[PDB]
Amino acid sequence: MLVDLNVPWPQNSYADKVTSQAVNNLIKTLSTLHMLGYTHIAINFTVNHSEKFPNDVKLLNPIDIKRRFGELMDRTGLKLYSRITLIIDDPSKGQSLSKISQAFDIVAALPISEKGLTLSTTNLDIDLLTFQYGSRLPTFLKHKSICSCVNRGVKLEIVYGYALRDVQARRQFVSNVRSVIRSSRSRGIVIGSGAMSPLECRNILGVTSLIKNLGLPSDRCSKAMGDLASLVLLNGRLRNKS
Amino acid sequence: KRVTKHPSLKTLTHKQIHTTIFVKSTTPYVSALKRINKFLDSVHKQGSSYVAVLGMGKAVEKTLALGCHFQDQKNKKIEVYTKTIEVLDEVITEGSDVEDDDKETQLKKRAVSGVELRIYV
Amino acid sequence: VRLKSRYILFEIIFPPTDTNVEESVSKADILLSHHRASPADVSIKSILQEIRRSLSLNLGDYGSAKCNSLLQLKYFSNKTSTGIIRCHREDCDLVIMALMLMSKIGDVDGLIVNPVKVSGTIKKIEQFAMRRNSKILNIIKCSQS
Amino acid sequence: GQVLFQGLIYSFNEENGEDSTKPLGPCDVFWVQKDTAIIRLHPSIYTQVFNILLQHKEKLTVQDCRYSLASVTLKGAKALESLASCLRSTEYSKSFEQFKMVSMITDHNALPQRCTFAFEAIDPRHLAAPKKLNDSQRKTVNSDDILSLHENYPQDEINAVFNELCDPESRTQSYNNQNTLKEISARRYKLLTATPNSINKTTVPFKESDDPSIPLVIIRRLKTRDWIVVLPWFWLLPLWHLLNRIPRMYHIGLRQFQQIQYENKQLYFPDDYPFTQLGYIENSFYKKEASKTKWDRKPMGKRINFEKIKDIHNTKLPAYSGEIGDFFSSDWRFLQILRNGIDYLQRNDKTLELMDGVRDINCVNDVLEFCKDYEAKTKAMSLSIEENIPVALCKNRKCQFRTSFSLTFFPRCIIAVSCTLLERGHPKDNARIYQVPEKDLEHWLQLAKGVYRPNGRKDHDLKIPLPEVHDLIGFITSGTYHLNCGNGMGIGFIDHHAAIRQPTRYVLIRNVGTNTYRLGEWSKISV
RNA sequence: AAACACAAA
RNA sequence: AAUCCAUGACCAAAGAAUCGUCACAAAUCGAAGCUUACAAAAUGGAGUAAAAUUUUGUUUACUCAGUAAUAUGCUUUGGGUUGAAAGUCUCCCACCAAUUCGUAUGCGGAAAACGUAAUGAGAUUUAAAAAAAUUGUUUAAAUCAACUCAUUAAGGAGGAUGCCCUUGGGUAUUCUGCUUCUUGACCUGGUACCUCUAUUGCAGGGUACUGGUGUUUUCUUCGGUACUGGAUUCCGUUUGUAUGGAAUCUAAACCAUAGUUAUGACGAUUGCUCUUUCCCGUGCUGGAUCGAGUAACCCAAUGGAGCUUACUAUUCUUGGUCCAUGGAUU
Ligand SMILES: [Mg+2]
Ligand SMILES: [Mg+2]
Ligand SMILES: [Mg+2]
Repeated sequence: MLVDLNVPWPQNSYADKVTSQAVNNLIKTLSTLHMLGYTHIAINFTVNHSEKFPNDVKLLNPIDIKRRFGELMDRTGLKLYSRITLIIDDPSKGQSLSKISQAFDIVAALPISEKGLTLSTTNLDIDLLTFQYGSRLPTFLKHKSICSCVNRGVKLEIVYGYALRDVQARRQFVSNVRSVIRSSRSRGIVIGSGAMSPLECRNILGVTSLIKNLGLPSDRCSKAMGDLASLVLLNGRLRNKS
Repeated sequence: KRVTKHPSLKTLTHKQIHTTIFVKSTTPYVSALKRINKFLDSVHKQGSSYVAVLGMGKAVEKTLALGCHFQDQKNKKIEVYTKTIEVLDEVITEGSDVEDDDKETQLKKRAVSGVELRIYV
Repeated sequence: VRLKSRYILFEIIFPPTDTNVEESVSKADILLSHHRASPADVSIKSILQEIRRSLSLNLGDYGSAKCNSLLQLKYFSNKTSTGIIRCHREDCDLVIMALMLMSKIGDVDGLIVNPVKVSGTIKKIEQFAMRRNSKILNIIKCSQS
Repeated sequence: GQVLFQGLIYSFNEENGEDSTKPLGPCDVFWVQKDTAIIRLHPSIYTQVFNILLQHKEKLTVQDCRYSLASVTLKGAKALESLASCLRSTEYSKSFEQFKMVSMITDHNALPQRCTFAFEAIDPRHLAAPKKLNDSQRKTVNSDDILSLHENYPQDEINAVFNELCDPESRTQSYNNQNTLKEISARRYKLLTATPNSINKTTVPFKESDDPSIPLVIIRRLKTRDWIVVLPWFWLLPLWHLLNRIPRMYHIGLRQFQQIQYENKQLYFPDDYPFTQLGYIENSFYKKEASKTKWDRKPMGKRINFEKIKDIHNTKLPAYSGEIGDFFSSDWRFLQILRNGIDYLQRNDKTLELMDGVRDINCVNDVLEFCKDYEAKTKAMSLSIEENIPVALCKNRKCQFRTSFSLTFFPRCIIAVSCTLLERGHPKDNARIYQVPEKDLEHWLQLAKGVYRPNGRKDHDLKIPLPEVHDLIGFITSGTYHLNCGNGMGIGFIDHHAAIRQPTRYVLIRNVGTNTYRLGEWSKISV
């Protein structure tokens, strides 16, 4: 079975309310995903590290899969999961995870500075670490922190969707994915589809060939994409429940 | 008392045996589906119309399950018939120290109900 | 000796990109809305030229030179949008990545390419295509109820 | 009931008030008229049987049948439908009346054990084409007929045919008028012009004066599950031709015969039987020399190295460092001596030590060195002075299984068991059978229940708990992939003491070159 | 491609 | 002349193995298998709990096969298979007390342009190689090695010689000589007997005998018998044979512990060859680091055997031989 865990939600902050058109486009994208052939879907929601987290428990997730996607879950026959990434820049206005880890399932981070990489490798209870594949990677990915974050259990996420947007950022995406493949030594590499429109969706064969031509062996691709994604989902569920 | 049971008399000429699956108690479900699909594809080359699915005893439940699968999954007409099967059992009758297997064998009849399940193309 | 061939089966799927209209969530409904039809401006030389352009645009010069040695479209009809691309066993990954990186037709936009089956002979490809066509009819018959 | 059976023969020898018997092998004994007893078996052991019979012939008459009586085997469901299509009757008889209905049964296991049909048949060269019998009452075949078959039986004609085949006078009178192919050709050419000019007959009628009556016997076997048919030596060829003429009949060989015997549950005499004398002798010899020739034929760097195989047994000892037994043959002498040493270790102390002109053996390495020294001494002279493994299935029920410094005097009983693989693995011949230890007993149980991946499929890519060395309790003689069930069937022989030792039926299997341990469960076989 | 022939080369 | 060391030439053997992984109620680059239908619960099973019924009987609510089966899963192997898959080489893949290679002929073998053994000879001056297949070189031509052709029928007994041995016995060679027995090259003529064509002379066939090369110049196949896929129906039968006669419709015979342009993708482990290192005992398919390489011919299309021809130079290896040369001692 396949696992897609990088579907973005059309909402960046808490203040902006979502519209019906965005929900319709997300439904189109998820239906296209299920049409191409998938089993697990985990939509992602982006938020900033400086934005004020609300002091609530029943309002942390502006998704509400049960009332919105619960009917599609029963009809088309798939499941949905909640995932949130942390766009961290500076160690200020933070120091809170025991409340954001229980509501959502998977907790990710997005470091954009050299101090962000240290803060992610040292003092974040996260499962996946992702970079801005569209623009330039912050300073330099080294084996020093990557090895120490992979030996504990944190994997590196690669967004193959960011390449399908424009023509110019393809060069930066390739230069970053080859760098992270060379640094990670090809053990903890998870793949995700960061597309919000149904016109940027692909199948397993094409993505496998792309990641293979980018520098990943054939066994690593399948083994990771399946087992590591399933294990990340299971670890997230265990963190939410017990 | 020691008693052994032999199979039931099967008199099939040349083609009743081909387009017929005998569902055992240890036969898996997916293997039965595969064999039924192969039989359904090979029937019109054998020259018949339907596929016989015979099971008796413990396998009757999963035989009916196999039937109900193709009932709505492939939308194929099924026919269920209830028949009787006579089996001969060798029993030992009391009449020095000999082998348990080498004793007086007497044949006894036993009737059991079974289900034949035909599937069309 | 034998020339090692490897045929590639691909499908053209049109995502129903229309946010103003509400849609039905089911199996056969989305199968029909994704397998609607191919436009009239669809042929073999128009898809081959597009894939040849995309190959040079993504891989480069040598990447197109090594791949364009035995790159041919053997069987394709616009009624079902099913095509069989012949290539080497060495350059199968290249052709698959190019079919994945297919953006759009020069005049028709909003479409994706899905590689389904890859094999080294046309008989197994035809058998798998027949099996897929037979499987498609089942959900249709079930939903027509 | 004069039914044919397949038992285990023995070599009895009494000189003066003493009786010592040795395991001989198989045999087929059949009784007729309570006096005429026929015994059929392997020629190599038939010589010794004939010898030990002729040595005691003061009140008994012996008759050899090696070139005057022949038998051929039929196997399958439609085997009797072709044998009937070939055979015909000269005179009315109830034997044929029953055989006609039996030919339509199509199931051999439905028929009872007692089934012997004998009569006088026509020469198969007489028939032109193998015409099938009347098939009109095929639908009206119930169990009442099989019930009545056990009651209705013409014993008189059966005994008459048996006495005709046994007596050498009627057997020679059968060769009175053996017509030639030219004779039958001329008779068929002159049958063209007969008195009834309305029906075309391509056959020739039988004559009670100028024609030979041929005695034939048909018997069914329960163990082998086949139909044997006995016919004189010179009469087998015409029957064999018309039998092979049936376009659903192929010729089965000794290799395929061994395959069929191994498939169900059964055993072959020279290849499988490890406890008889001549069978085990020739097995050890031929297999060891053939494997050694194939091994020394290949050069270094081209054959599997049994000498250098790491991590085979946990806490490796510096005695062999490679294979524990013989690199080529499944040697039971080493197993016997090793188990005797382990039993002596348990008799000297409750625990056993591994590492540290008879020496005070205190470790397993001392027993391994004794085994190697015995083999080094055997390098030149003959082996199997007494025996290595007997079989005592009935003796344990009779009295008991009962457990100086020899380590090679008393042998160790084995039982014929069939171990089947329940998980990923492929067995081969000359395989090693180990017993599951006590510490990692739940791991194998969980693996046999199920251990899947988060993806959903099974998961066996883990670290295996390599067991110790003193746990080998058997050797697989017939290792072949079972095609009737879809798994790997292993035919081995385990120790009865180790069988009663374990509280479970779980047993590990290993190859001779492979360092992986598969799991399975064994079932007893009474052969 | 393979495989075939009292061919053909 | 003996031994050792190094090179070169030639003959012979083999073609390392083990584990894990790859979405779709079906899949894969592919393949096969998990079908002699039952848990003695069908001689109209075994019992418990409540109501009513004067016990039976009846209506409700449960237990027992438990080593229990577990839903497109599960196990296995796949291009040298007891080395060449390569090759315009040969042969088997119905039988025939016999116009049918009735061939007891050195041995083995069903056959084979098949393997091998002892002796003698030979080189377009020869039985035949130079001015059917195969192969880049394509046997030899001081000696050896290799090719070709010509002889040697199986078993038992006696004598002589040679060896261990000196009652005696065992092995090898050579001479005399017996046993191994299916009234058969083919074909023509004459005579004698029997049967059919329903009297005979005569016409044809068979058998027993004698005589003869007799135009057997078609010096390459020319004899006899045999419906081998499946379904159903009709008719006769203790007067005779215990089974026989005929009819309709379809096209299948579909089969590989690789099977029909397939035999994939990488990861990990041991072992094999050399080189730069340290230790016990010299040494030891003695052990551990720094490194390089895992070959080539080449690839199935129905199965088996024989032969020939391609391979192994830092483009893996192994064993032996050499009246081949090179160095050293006696
Ligand atoms: Mg070929
Ligand atoms: Mg060819
Ligand atoms: Mg060929």
